[PDB]
Amino acid sequence: PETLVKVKDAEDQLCRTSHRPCRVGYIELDLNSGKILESFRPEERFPMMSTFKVLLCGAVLSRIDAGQEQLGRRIHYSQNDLVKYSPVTEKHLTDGMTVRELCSAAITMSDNTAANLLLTTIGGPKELTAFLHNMGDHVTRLDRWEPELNEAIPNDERDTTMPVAMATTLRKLLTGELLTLASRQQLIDWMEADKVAGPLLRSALPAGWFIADKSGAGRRGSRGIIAALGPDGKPSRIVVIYTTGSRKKTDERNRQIAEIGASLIKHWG
Ligand SMILES: [Zn+2]
Repeated sequence: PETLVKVKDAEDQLCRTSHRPCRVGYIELDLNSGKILESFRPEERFPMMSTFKVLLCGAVLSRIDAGQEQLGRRIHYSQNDLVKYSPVTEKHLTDGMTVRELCSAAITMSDNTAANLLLTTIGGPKELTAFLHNMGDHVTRLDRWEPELNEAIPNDERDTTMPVAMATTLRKLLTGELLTLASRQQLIDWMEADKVAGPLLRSALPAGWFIADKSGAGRRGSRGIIAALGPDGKPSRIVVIYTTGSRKKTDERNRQIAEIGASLIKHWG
């Protein structure tokens, strides 16, 4: 209960002053078994924001496994493709970027143009959704491209997941035979190399722990993170935290997620 008491306090704190739909969602799964250890609002919808980028790179790796795509395949793209927050892609207009490099940028740096270019490779948000459905996630859906997918219109289901659907999908991507081991290894390595989630779970993580994660931020207070983490330098659980609707500032939203993290670490067992 203690971490769930903390998630509820977090929600109470982030949503008291919201005067619009506002919630926090949380699940913790055992990575090996898939067992749900604890959850809060497990089947309610939250905007994915940049956490979709892990799923996207999943779809891409699936195509690589099927010999329909190559990690080394180079994409030269246009300035017209560049959208807000493109820290890596805007540096490679001349030389282009490989698929591998685009996934690295989309995951480790949350580069939006990298994500859109990867979406184009698979046929767009509806095709990502078709991929998800095909691997047993009949909940998660991507509908728009970057940046519009972050609109977070209260109770709009476009571009959303559920905590339990995301957690299970992440588990299947990282540990299933859905992907080849080579592909699963690369996916988790991109997540481990995440450079832009410092103020969330990583801020509560003891040294020596493993964490592979992907954060997201969007409109209307939306913020979240998906992670595989564990003590002694290997992952053993999946954690998914989302929130939407809060009017509190970024730093308070980050702090609340970090505190949920500090609690689940404290009560890890
Ligand atoms: Zn379906």
